[PDB]
Amino acid sequence: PKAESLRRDAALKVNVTSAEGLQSVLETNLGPKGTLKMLVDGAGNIKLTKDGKVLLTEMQIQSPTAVLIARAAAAQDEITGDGTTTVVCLVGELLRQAHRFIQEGVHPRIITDGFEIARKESMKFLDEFKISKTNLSNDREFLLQVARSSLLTKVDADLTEVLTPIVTDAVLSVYDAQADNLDLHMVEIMQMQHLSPKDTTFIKGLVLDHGGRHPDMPTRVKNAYVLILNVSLEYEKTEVNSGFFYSSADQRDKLAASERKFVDAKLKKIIDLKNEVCGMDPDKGFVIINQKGIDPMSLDVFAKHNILALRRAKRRNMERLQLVTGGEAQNSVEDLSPQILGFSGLVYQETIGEEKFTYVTENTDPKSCTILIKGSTHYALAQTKDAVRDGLRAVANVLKDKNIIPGAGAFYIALSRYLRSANMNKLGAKGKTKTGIEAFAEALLVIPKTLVKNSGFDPLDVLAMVEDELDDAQDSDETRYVGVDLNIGDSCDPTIEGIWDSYRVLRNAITGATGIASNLLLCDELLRAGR
Amino acid sequence: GVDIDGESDEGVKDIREENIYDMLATKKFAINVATEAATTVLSIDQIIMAKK
Repeated sequence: PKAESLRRDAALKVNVTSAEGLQSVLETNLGPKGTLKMLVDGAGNIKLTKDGKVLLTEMQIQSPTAVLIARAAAAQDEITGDGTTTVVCLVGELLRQAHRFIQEGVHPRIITDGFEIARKESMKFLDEFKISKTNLSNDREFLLQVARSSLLTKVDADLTEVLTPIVTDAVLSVYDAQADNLDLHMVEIMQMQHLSPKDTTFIKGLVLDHGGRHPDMPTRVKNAYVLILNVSLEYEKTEVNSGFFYSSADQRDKLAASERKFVDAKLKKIIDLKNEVCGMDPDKGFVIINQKGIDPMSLDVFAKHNILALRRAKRRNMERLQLVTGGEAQNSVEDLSPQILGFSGLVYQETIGEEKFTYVTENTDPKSCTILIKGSTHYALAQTKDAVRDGLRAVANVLKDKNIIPGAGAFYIALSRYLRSANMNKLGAKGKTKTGIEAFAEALLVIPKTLVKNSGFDPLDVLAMVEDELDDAQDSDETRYVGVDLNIGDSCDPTIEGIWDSYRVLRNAITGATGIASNLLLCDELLRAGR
Repeated sequence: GVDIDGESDEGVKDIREENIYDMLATKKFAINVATEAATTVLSIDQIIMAKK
C-alpha cells in the first residue's frame, strides 16, 4: 500500500542550489567593473579571461544542471558573440526568485508557461524600444562610443583608447557601403613578446614571419613592386643522377658551379626587370617574395640592388597577398611578364634580433587587415585578444542590423516597468499567471544591481532614482532614456554617454535564457544510469 | 638620501658626493610595471587549480 505525495520535491532543489553556486562565481566578473578570473591547469597553462563561455570549457562540472548552462552559450558566441555572462546571470537569478514560489505550492508549469507568455510580450515592447540607425558611413564618430562597450569590459580602460581606432578602422576599411556582410576571417592576429602592450598599432596589410637579414638591406622602400616567386633559389642538382668526382678541392668547385648555373641564369632575368621599368627613376623599389628558401650566394647579389629577400612564407598567408598586392603567382622565370608586378606603398622593416616583420601596408585596395597584439607577459596576449575578438563580433551585428539598443541596463529596467503595469490592464492570460510575470520582472532587475554592486555604490539608492525619474518623464510628455552610471552612481543618459548594445545580442539573450532556465525547473528526478 | 652611517658622527650626507643616483629610464619604467603587477593580484578574487 504505497502511494506517495512525497515526490513533490526532489533533487530539483539541488539543481537550483548547484546553479546558485555558479551564479555567485559569475556575478562578480559581470560588466566593466567586474573581476578578471584566472585558471591554472598545473602543466603551465595560464589564461586570464573574463568571459564565461571561455572559462567553462576548461572546467569540468559533474553536476548535469550546469552543463546545459555552458551549452546555452554555444549558440550565443556563434551568432551574437557577446553577453555570455549576462545570459547565465538571468538563468541563475530566475531560479532564486522562483524558489520562494515553489515552496508555497505553485506548480512549475504555470511558472514555466508564465515565462513564455512574458517572453512573447517582451518582443512586442522590444520593437518600440529599439532605435533604427542609418547605414551611412558618417556614423563612424558614433561607432566609436559603441565599440567602447565591449572594450571597457575586458580591460582596465587604460588600453581602450589605444584599441579604439584599431577596431574601428579594421572593419570599415575593407567594407564597401551596401547591405552585404563582413568577414572577420580575413583579419589575422599575431603576437610577439618582449614589448609593452601600449605599443599596439593598426596594420593595413599582412605581417610576415621571417624577414630578411643583412646590414645593407634598405630600411624604407617607397613605391615598390611585389612579385611572387615560386621557384626555389636554394642549391639545386642535375636533373639526372650523377656524382661529384674530384681529385683535389679545387676541382670540386668546377663541378659544383655547374649545377649553380641553373639558379644564376634565372637571376639574370629578374634583375633586368628592375632596370627595365623605372630603373633610374627615384622613389622606386623591387621586392622579391620567394616563398621558398634562399641560398647564401644571393644575399650579396640582392643587397647591391636594394632588393628585399624573403623566405619560408606560410602557404595560407600567400593567398591573401594575391588579393592585397594583386600580383599573380609566377612559377617559371622564362614566363615572367612585366604585368605581373603589383602595387605597394612605403615599406619599412623594423630591425629586431629575434624576429623581423615585413609590412605590406599602404595599398590602394588591400581588402584585408591585420591586428597585431604584442605583450611581454603571457596573460597580456590572451586578455587583449579576448577583447578584440569580442569587439569585432559585437560591432559585426551593429553594421548588419540597422537597429541599436542602449546598454548599461537601459532595456532591463524599462522592460520590467512596462510588463508590471501591462499585466493589470490586460488580465487576459490567467489569475495565476501573475506569479510568473512578477518573477520574470524581478529577474531582469539583477543586471543593473550586479553592475552597481561591483562599483561599491548602494544598489538600493540607484533603483529608487531611476523609478522616480521615469514617472516624471511620462507626465512631462517627452521621451527620455535612463541608464545606470557606474562611476558617479546616479542615473545617466545613454545617448550622451554612448553606451549601446546590438539588437540581435539582447534579443537572443532574453529568449535564450528563458527557455534554458524554464527547462531546468521541469526536471522531476535526477537519474544515474549507464555505468 | 638614506645614509648607511657606520662612520663619521651622526646624520646623513649628500648622495651626489659619491655619484650615486637612479636613472630615470629605470625608475619611470619600473612604476608602470609595479602598478600592473599588483593590479592583476587584486583583480583576481578566485583561483582554481588541481593537485600536483
